Amino acid sequence: PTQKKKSKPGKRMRNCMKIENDCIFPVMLDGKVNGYACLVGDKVMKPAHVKGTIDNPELAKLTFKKSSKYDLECAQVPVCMKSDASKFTHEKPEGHYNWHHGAVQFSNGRFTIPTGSGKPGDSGRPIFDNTGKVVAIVLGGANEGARTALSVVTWNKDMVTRITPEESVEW
Amino acid sequence: PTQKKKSKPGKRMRNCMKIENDCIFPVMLDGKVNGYACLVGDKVMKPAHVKGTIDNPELAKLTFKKSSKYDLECAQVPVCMKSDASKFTHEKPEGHYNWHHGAVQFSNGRFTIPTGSGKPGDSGRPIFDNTGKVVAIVLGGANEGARTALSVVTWNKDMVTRITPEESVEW
Repeated sequence: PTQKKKSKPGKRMRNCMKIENDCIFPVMLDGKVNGYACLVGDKVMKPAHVKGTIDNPELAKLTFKKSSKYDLECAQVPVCMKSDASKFTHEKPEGHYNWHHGAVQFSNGRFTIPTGSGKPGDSGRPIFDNTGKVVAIVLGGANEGARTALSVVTWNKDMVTRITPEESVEW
Repeated sequence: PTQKKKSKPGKRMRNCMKIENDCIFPVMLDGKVNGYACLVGDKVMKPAHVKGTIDNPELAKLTFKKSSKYDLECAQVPVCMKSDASKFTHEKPEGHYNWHHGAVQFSNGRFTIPTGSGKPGDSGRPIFDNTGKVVAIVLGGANEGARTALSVVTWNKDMVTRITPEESVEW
């Protein structure tokens, strides 16, 4: 083409370029990482497949009010804690292309990655935008032999939590 | 001889430490290491100075039913795990020349090693063969003068409980 300015990166010597979250916290049961937690929205949309493994005991006892008609926990936590985790949600932008892997399409009410990318121990990872807003949580999936369908709880601006496939397993 | 005229070819890392192969796991009682466990037999035989056994957090909670009359434990874990532990016993093969340090001397019908057992937790170290198979558990010892003769409980085909050289010193 013809270029009359340069404003692309191209003057950097940077050690890091890492986007994948590290604002997460592993959560223990029998000394094994049985999931990954973070504190995303105004009332915290996490424990839902990672409520059976607990978080920490001190935390477990305070938080837990739930809607077990959805098998979801919600209840706010201090603003200081949320600052040192993930950020709140209040919308659904489609900036998400990161979760673990390089492309989750949202179409037809299911998040899909290619088949055989999805495997166990990927349960609890958030699907994150570029700003770190979590629009949906991976609870499990099923190999469909073309795609891997992902199971999620959501909380957006239209919600509809527990938007899941009808032949998914909870790993 | 048939096959190679050397045991093994050039490697920078040996599969073994010398001839021993470590696989032992510490077992706690009031914060202190009063033994080691590593699953021997048919219904499991370690405690003789300990109560409670730790080889994995998942296993410990699952296993514990007991017959408190010698301190006998009952339970059997998955076969994958069991292989990696110690081998069963009912019979006496000859090979025992390790329990800790691999130069255990056979003299006067007894196995003795030089001092170096005066630290706690030499009351539940196993006596394993050259490759390994545990017929018996080191219960204690007695100093002959600068050396330690060993007291043992066994479950081979020679029976006898509480083999004393002089007395049985539990550290």
